[PDB]
Amino acid sequence: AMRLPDGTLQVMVEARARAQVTDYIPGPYLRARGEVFSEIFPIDEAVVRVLVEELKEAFEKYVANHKSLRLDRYQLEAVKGTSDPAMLADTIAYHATWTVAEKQEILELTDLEARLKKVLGLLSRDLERFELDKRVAQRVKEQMD
Amino acid sequence: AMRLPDGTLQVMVEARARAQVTDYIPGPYLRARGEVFSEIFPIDEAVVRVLVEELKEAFEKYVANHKSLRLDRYQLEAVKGTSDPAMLADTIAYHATWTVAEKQEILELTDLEARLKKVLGLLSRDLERFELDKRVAQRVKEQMDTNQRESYLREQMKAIQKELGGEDGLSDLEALRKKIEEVGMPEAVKTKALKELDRLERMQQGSPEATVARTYLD
Repeated sequence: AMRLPDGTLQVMVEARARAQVTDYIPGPYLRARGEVFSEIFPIDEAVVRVLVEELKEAFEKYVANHKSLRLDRYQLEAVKGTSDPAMLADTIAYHATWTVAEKQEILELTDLEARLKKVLGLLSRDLERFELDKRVAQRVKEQMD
Repeated sequence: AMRLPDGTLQVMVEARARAQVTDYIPGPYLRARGEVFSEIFPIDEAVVRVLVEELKEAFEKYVANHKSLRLDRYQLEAVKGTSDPAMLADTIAYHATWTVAEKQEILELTDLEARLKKVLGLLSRDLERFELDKRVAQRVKEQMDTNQRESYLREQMKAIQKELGGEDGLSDLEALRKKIEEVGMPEAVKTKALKELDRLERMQQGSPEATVARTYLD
């Protein structure tokens, strides 16, 4: 517990659980309920862990293509052993660079059914943008000669 | 008989067999006396047992597809543990919930083969529908990935139309082509306009084919 009265505040947070906004109480100070501090668990966890593993493989093929706007895997590979699939989806979504609003919509979503297909969906378009960058780069390479 | 508090009155019973109705005094309730036992053991009980085990496997896979919805496996233990098919077909037909009229049709009939085949076909059709719905959902997800890929390549096409040539004129071409799309083309007209549309994407001055393509697609 250490807060700053000025500048960029250096406070360490830990996302114990995902939640949503229901109580529309206008702020400041805005008072909206969260959820229980237990991690939200998937409903099809045998299929969900395979979906998270192919999410890992999609971002793993992406990061070689992502190298123009490359982000790390060191926070991702430090948490790959965690049994919670939602936070793996959130970390893959953060480390694969796209819209920060879309990243926050992914991460603050409680359900894993929309979250995992959203992260795989944006890993589809990133892979495809950087593979179009690959084919246009080799197009540049052939076109200059 | 126990009184569990839920607002619903229930009594624990253990039925033996079906019976006929001879008194039809209107009620409620009805003072009808049941007849003799009418449930009969089917001929060739080995084939009946094979059909009960096949429907047991079908019901196991039916709850196993509902395990995607985190449904626990307790009705399978209810329909297992007994070796006589007479209670087995009855508890499988109970744990497969259907309409009250079809359950009355089950109660009227004493043979077991027709209800076993009917419940097996219905459960198989349900599994096909649920798996088809999941595949449609994932395919629609990948389709909107393809569409958002076509979009993002279009605003990188438009983002490079900024800083280059003339954004005036070319933004006129993009709003123009939105006017072109939003007037309601016939589909052959629209598709053969789409090549002309992506050819109007040429920059108007340096590629003056697009300049007459304005005066064509307008």
